[PDB]
Amino acid sequence: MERIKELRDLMSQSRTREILTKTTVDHMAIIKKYTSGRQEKNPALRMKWMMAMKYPITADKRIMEMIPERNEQGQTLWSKTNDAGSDRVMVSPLAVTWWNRNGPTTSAVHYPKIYKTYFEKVERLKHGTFGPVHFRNQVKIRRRVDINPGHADLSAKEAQDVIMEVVFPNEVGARILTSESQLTITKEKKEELQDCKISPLMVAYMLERELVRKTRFLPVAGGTSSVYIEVLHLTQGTCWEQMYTPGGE
Amino acid sequence: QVQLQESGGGLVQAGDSLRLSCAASIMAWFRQTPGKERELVARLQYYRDSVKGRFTLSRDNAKNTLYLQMNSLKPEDTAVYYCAFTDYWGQGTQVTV
Amino acid sequence: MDVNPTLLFLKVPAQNAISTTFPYTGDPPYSHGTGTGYTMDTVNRTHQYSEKGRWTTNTETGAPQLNPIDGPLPEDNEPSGYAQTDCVLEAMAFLEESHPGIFENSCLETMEVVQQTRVDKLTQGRQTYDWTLNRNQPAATALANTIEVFRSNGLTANESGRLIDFLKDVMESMDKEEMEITTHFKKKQRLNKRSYLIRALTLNTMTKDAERGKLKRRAIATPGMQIRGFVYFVETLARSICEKLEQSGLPVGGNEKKAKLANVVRKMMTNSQDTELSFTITGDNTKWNENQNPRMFLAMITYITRNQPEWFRNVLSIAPIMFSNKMARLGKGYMFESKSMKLRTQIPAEMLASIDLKYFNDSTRKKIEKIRPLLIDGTASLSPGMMMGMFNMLSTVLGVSILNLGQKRYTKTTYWWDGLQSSDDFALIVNAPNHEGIQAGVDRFYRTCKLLGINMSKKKSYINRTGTFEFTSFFYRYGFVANFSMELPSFGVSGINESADMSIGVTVIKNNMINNDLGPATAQMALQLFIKDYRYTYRCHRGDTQIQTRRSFEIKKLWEQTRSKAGLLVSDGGPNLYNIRNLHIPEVCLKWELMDEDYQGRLCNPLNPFVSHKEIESVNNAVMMPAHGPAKNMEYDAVATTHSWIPKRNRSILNTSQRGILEDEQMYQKCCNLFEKFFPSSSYRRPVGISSMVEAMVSRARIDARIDFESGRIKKEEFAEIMKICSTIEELRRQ
Amino acid sequence: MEDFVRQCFNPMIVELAEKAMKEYGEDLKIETNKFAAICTHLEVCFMYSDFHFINERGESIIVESGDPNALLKHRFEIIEGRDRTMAWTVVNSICNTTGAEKPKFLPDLYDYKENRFIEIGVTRREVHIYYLEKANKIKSEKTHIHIFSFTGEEMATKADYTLDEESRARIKTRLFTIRQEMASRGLWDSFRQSERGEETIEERFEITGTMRRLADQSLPPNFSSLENFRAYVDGFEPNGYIEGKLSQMSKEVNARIEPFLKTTPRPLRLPDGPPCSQRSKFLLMDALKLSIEDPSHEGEGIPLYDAIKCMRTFFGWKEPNVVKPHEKGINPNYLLAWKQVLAELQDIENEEKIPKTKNMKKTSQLKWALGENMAPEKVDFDDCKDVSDLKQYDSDEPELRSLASWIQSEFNKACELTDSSWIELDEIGEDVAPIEHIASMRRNYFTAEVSHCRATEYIMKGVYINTALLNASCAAMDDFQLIPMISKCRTKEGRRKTNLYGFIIKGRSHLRNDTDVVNFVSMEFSLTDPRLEPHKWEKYCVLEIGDMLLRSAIGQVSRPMFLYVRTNGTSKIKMKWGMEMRRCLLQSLQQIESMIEAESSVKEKDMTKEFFENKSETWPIGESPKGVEEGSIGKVCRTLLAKSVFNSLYASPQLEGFSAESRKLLLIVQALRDNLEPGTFDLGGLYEAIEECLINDPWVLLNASWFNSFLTHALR
RNA sequence: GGCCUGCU
RNA sequence: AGUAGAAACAAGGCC
Repeated sequence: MERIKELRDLMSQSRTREILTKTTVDHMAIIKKYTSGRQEKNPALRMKWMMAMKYPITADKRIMEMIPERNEQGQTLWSKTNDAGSDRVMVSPLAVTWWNRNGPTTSAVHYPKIYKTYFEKVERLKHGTFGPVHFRNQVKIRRRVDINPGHADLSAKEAQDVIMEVVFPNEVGARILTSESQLTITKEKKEELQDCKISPLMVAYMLERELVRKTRFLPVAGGTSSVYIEVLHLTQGTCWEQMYTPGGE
Repeated sequence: QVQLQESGGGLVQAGDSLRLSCAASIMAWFRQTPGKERELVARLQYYRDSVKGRFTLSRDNAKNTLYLQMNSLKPEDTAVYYCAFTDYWGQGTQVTV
Repeated sequence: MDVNPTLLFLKVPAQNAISTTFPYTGDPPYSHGTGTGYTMDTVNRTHQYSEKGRWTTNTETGAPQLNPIDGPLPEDNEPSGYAQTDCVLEAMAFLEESHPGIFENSCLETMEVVQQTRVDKLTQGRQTYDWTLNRNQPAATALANTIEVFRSNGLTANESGRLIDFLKDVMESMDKEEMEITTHFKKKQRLNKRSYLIRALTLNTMTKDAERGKLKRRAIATPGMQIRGFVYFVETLARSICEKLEQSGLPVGGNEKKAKLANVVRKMMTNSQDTELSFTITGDNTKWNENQNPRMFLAMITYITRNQPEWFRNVLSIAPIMFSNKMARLGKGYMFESKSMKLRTQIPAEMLASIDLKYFNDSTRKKIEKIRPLLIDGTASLSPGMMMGMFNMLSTVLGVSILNLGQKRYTKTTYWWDGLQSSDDFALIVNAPNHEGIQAGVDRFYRTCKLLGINMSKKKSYINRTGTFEFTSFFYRYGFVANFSMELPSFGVSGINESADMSIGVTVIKNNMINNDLGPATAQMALQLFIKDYRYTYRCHRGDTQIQTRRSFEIKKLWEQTRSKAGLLVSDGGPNLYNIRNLHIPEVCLKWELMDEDYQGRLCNPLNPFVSHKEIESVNNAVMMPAHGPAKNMEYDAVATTHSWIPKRNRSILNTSQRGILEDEQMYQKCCNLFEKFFPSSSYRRPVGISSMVEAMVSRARIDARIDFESGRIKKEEFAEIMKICSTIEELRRQ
Repeated sequence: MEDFVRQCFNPMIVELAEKAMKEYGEDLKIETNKFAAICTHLEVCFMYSDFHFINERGESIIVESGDPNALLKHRFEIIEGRDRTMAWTVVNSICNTTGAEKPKFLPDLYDYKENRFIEIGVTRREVHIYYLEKANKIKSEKTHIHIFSFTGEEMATKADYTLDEESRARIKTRLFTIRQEMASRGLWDSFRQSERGEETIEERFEITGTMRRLADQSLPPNFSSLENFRAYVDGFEPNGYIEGKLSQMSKEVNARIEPFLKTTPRPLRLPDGPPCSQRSKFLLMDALKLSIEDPSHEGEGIPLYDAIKCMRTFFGWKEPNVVKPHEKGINPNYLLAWKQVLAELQDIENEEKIPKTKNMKKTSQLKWALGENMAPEKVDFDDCKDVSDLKQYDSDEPELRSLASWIQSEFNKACELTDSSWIELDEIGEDVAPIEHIASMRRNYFTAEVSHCRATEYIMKGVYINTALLNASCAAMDDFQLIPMISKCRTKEGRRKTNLYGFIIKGRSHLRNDTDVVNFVSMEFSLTDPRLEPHKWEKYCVLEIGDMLLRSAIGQVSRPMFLYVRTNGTSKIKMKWGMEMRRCLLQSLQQIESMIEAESSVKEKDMTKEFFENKSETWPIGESPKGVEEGSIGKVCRTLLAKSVFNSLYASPQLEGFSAESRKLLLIVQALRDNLEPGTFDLGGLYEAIEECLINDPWVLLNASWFNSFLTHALR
């Protein structure tokens, strides 16, 4: 109901009507990236400079109807002045902390299921067992190794169709996945995330990260396993070796 | 080319009846007078309001022939009556009430 | 006793303590005003290194151009751009012979990419010179403006959605009598053929800031949008070629560079017997970009693309053809001050052609006098050579050809050489039975380099025995030695957001521990200092302290409200649980089991009004410009929390005549959000097609209402309401 | 033939078919019979779908015209007439909502009763072959297929015909209308067989017009056209052309190697001129501290109250008077500013609660001291052209200045120990791995070594001052603000303490660019008389403000106590980089830990404890008139920390240039000392490159002097 | 005096 | 004055 209604409201005004009519689907990306905002050259300097202002961050308009304009002593939490090239409003950082102490609460039980990679890292490290540190010269030789320890033996494009069919089943188009490994992955990640309401985009991004294999060139000495490379900073050094066995093994 | 032959018409009394037919070697009847325009009679059943209940259009599909029954004719129905189909028209016949 | 750190080198070798010689703890030099002086100096220097060439006047642009190719051979060691066509063609032929099938294959993959590439690939670029407004703007904005102008002028082949079609339209625009542009102060202005040619062939010049390692500032250039597609295709070909060359090091990272350097030094020295001596030259090329003539790149590519479809050759040749006629905008201008009347003034650079020379000092006066003959419509012709490393990969190809030309099969002498080339820098390992052989080999290498328009900087180069050398701030001494002073500037808060900054800092510490041999205790100290700076920057202190800030009240009440305070994030005033073992874990997941369910739910709430995600590309990618290197992007692990807000924008557009761009931004974003709600996959996979917005949106409204009734909330009343509302918007689009 | 589609069919269908024509990219002028055939297919699709509605039952309601109501459901909903992307969108949506099977090709319609697809195709050939043809094209299909053909016959599997027969009579009447209308037209010479499935195209990228002429002007000097040059390139083969030009090229083009021996390198020449002055934003060696011995932590507390309490701890105030003038400014303004600061400090002391941040009055005194309303007003060139004085901004090499001995002593005392701990580090996760324990022990050793160091005190001073200045500039852009220089330490006894060096008055700070300058005036207490090294205080104004009595065995000194007052400035970049001075600790201690690890790779054991306690090994860390002096590892730590701190304090382009061009020569000298037969092509050029970076910066000149001393001691 | 902006 | 260094800041524009 609503969606077509703001569609009609947009088409009511002449300029947006022209934009909707003359613009083709292919140009979607271009106009979406059409912005006057330059990409910052020195982000640290301005982040240290903007945070000294009042209302340094930006938030959706809806914040004006969930968080009061001021806190107990009267420190303002949000302003009604919109951003430069968006309908979002500039708000103070307190509106963040406020949201974490009296804002609406939900059931975050499914975030562990979504962010599978990070929670698997945490579980692997929690059950790890350290050993003695041995001091001897390490011959670090540079090798190509896979960093992602949960890659399902799929490439970027190869798993992209799987991700769409898992999250966006209707926009798949011609592709119907042939490999049965992809079939089982789709089934599992479909039944697992059937009602998760985090965001389609973040779900797709994390599925891409988990399933897609990624490789990088690093100086290693021993190890060479996927689980042993994520902790390469902790097990191998310039003149010391720290024996380690992740919780998985 | 497919063409239509009107039959029927002639001079007829006020309150009297006529039978028109149209043979074809959606289908219709139409009429026209001096002083006005090409005037809608009937389609096949759909009619114009001025003509309802008085005139009954019907067809045969077997011998390719449509029929207009006109009952309770009035002076204002004096016209040339034409048939047509869906693009083509007949030559028309004159009905004088 | 007087303390002197440098004396420490008397006991510790120079490379083992080279980090001490990198003052990367202070503010790097910045430029303050116009870069016009540097642009003029660079143009004059590029034109006078090729003075002995031949002059001509282009019949299209009417600008004077200098061709030094096949010019007189140099008779001095000064920089020279007199490259010889036959010599470079022979070098490329030998490169092909030593690597058969390189050019044909690379051309095949490049042909595939060119004929399947899309227009949107041009949006994935940093600032570009929009000619519609004569100023630098984001790549997407400039592309959109150029497409709009083309469509308004009648060039609508780009509607096919293909980059090749966009380039076809671009070339067709060159043969138009009169184009039309828009200006706000809206006014429609007409550009004739020559003016549009110069606007499409021109470059925008700026001054490079944050450049560490030299006393003087330099100038850099940014091209337009008409020429970026050809550049993209040419660089794709060059990258595909260099990926097949082990002597190149430009298309790889740092660790790969080190590995290849070690391999080449071991190969050269190990194969050398006791009788052969080995010497390493740590060479830098003076005026690398100013001495590379685009015509020679045209020759190299046309030799590479031999026996290929003529359309491929044409599309790959268009780029150097435009660079050979490239023009450069002088710059921002010049600012004058009058102390007697106590005022200041800013004259644009376009007045340099006619403005009197009474206001300029002797140096600038002479520079303007020398560059004036080349001024055409406020821009100077820069045919002789490249401006700033636009063809990095082709230059690397030429250098690799030079390196391979001494494989001992072409030297025809006892001496021989090899090494690694990365544009403007090289390491050359030369072996020969005696010092005379080494001298002859280096002399011939230098001479051959001078025949290709490449000069070796004698002041910044030195030769020693193999085993010790330098390459792009990587010091090799019987094995590469860590520096850690190049990455020091990256140890602070990045400046993206709270969660992003935390993750980026911990990940940078981890990486520099893995690669740059950062010590454990040093890493712990870095973690402590980073946490301190992070808390002091975001006003998020431990919460149990009495440090009054603008955010210390809400943080303190959250602290007193929470029961398990060990689960609070550092952003919310909680303790830091990070350590050397936890540097690869996001903060949210490390504290997940310690958070109270109420705070956990409030933090990671999808309905939060702060989190905003635009595209799959910008989810967890942060662009950090590294010190002493080109802009780079990093993947940082982070969980989407309420702290993932995006900061405020500039907001200074409101005082400029270009104020309508914000309204267009808002309307485009509203339409894009509506489309995304209609097409959820709009962000992850960019939609493709040739239909218009409203068609897809209305038709999908039809179908989705239908099916969501066939099972879902909709009802007949609502379904029919949607159907007739779709009809209403249909008839509205009719009129 | 196109005249037929001009005449008969309605607009809607003709433009739908035209967009379907554009879909796959073939042109309509070459073959139009496909257009007519597929538009008739689309027409039968409509005429079969429309006029067919359903209500809550099955048994479709058929109405010749949809009446106004919610009962406008369509019996058959069309697939084709849409783009491929949307056709597959509808296919997938139907499959996911109907739970049916996804076909591999494009259907034409969907129906509810039987909950499935219809692929309508009316071909010229008779049905009973085309049906099974398209059937074997589609794999294992449950979608029912139904086709007509011009003769008037119908067929389907299951003997199934899904709706009314009068509609099918409609279809075949339409069909024979088409047929015996082409009869009037006469198209069957090709109508039955006009499409054979042609798909081929050649990509054409032709250079022509102006862009061709440009190609003719981008060739070597003796070429006339791109065609000729490409022909020459294709016909070119290597025939020893590099050798010919190498032989013909002049022999003066050479890269002769000049041997580098012990007697080759000469000392770097230093510039001569007036002595070098002080550039720091605060006093480093001559600072004085007023303290309270409070238990508050670094950030804990309120600045103004702490400053006032510290200042009340000192007795002996005198009416201030000029001792050493600025020599270029108006010292009475500095005097009046100091008295104003004192008066307003008392004014705060009187009132109820000390404000967290105070704003000062904008008197003419600080208007001059902060440089207010001195920027020339910006105007247009067309209005100021006849002014003779109008010229460029002064752009020349900075003034030349010779090194002085004060920077050496300042660095010497910047590496000395202190009676306080100036670093209070944060918390870290409790160490769980043995390597973490080793790291923590190492870190504790270095903290014990460097905390009691003047370099750490300077780090904290700079960080706090720059943080406060940046925050005040960003918050109070317009109005002058008072900020007391505060630094909190911990005594040997363990009691925490605060220290007040002085005050900073920040001025207007409307900073837009990263290079825009915010001016402030800094006042700092000290005891060092400025009458002994005046050249070091060229830009300072120094007053006499009191007398101090520090307990000494010589009765009690009762020394004078002066106030160094000056006008200084910074910028956003400088403030940001000065507030990250803590990474000097990193740099230094990373270097020391690299030393320790490198040495411990030799002996298979951690070597930190004996390095820090036994102090047997020592490194050359300075030279005394007797000779080179070596110190323990802790002294090396402090020396490197001081070097990094001074790099961060006296940063400048000169420093970067000298560092690079002297690291080059250092590497060459190291190669010489390693017996690696180093050689150079132009050493004079390198020397000139190094010597051009030494202009007036005290730090870079001191570094150059150190480099000369290192060369003198090396090369032996 | 009143109001706008701080990478456009 | 001061910062800074091959050109700039020491507020800008709009009424």
